[PDB]
Amino acid sequence: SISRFGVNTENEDHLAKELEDLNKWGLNIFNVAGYSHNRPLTCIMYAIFQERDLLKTFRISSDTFITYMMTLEDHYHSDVAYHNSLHAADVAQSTHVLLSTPALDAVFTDLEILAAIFAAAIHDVDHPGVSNQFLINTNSELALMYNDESVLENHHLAVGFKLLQEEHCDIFMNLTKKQRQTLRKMVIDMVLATDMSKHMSLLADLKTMVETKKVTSSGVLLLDNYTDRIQVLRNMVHCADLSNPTKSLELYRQWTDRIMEEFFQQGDKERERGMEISPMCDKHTASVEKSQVGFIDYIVHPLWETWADLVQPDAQDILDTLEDNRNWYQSMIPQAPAPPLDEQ
Ligand SMILES: COc1ccc([C@@H]2CNC(=O)C2)cc1OC1CCCC1
Ligand SMILES: [As]
Ligand SMILES: [Mn+2]
Ligand SMILES: [Zn+2]
Repeated sequence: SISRFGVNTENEDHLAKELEDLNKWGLNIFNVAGYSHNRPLTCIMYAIFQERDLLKTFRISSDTFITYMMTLEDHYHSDVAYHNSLHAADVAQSTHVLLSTPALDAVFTDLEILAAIFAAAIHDVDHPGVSNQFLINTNSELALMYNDESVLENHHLAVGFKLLQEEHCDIFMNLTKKQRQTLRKMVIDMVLATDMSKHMSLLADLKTMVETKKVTSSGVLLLDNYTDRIQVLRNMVHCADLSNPTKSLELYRQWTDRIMEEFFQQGDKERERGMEISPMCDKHTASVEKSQVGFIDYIVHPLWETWADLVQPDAQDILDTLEDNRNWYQSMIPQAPAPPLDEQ
């Protein structure tokens, strides 16, 4: 319902144009935020759920869905540069596209689809804009409560599920106990897997799964066991979370400006509190370009190359864009006299 969004017909028309790319990697979530009074997570999630008929399938009224999403979105910190609702909306939409990749057609159940998109939406809720290590070093009550393990990730899950209890917010009210327990188990698994400290582990397990891929005649992956399905799902959400470098440079650059701004803000807090400044959190000694190239070579590319192998050739374009953006940042590093603007 558009009136909940407070959007007039003029901006609704603008939104309709942007949403033409709802099922595409090229969607511009920044534009979506701009035409939705900065409620991109709720807008894109409502769009996704309408698109996939999830509201009908799981009997979620639009009232309950929008009330919960608007409540959840409000728990993302708009003053945090990167980990705000715009990033969550981006991850949810990116996950929405990955679920529809050809190679995974008809592989997942509706509940698993609901679980992955929901996980993407709540995966960074109430993020304070500082790392787990910062919370641990300041003796944060949050770190004490979670025993320094996946502190924020555990917190994101607790908040996401806890908000279901506010007035008219239980979007899972009509799922059976069994369905809720299974969805909850999957969501917890997917959000916990977003902890970067688990990256190498997730990657190894993904590669070791691709080595024994069981594909059908049509080239459609075959995943009969739950264990394999949830491993593909946690890696999928993890890929969406690290999809910024795979988007058009216009979007990627905005994501880079934001993550750097957030790191610098943490660096400011560390300085303010008499703490040593963390790596890449000092604006005066930061190497944005170099950091992005390293980030891609050592983390993003290794991950996407493996995913693209699992769903080949679905992710070829994404792989090309990534490498294209990687080289752009490479030649952008101060002091690089090799076609300084787009390649080797
Ligand atoms: C656009 O870049 C980046 C985008 C996203 C992230 C993190 C991954 N998971 C998150 O939720 C935040 C790091 C980035 O860059 C790194 C390399 C240099 C700074 C940190
Ligand atoms: As909308
Ligand atoms: Mn995170
Ligand atoms: Zn995230």
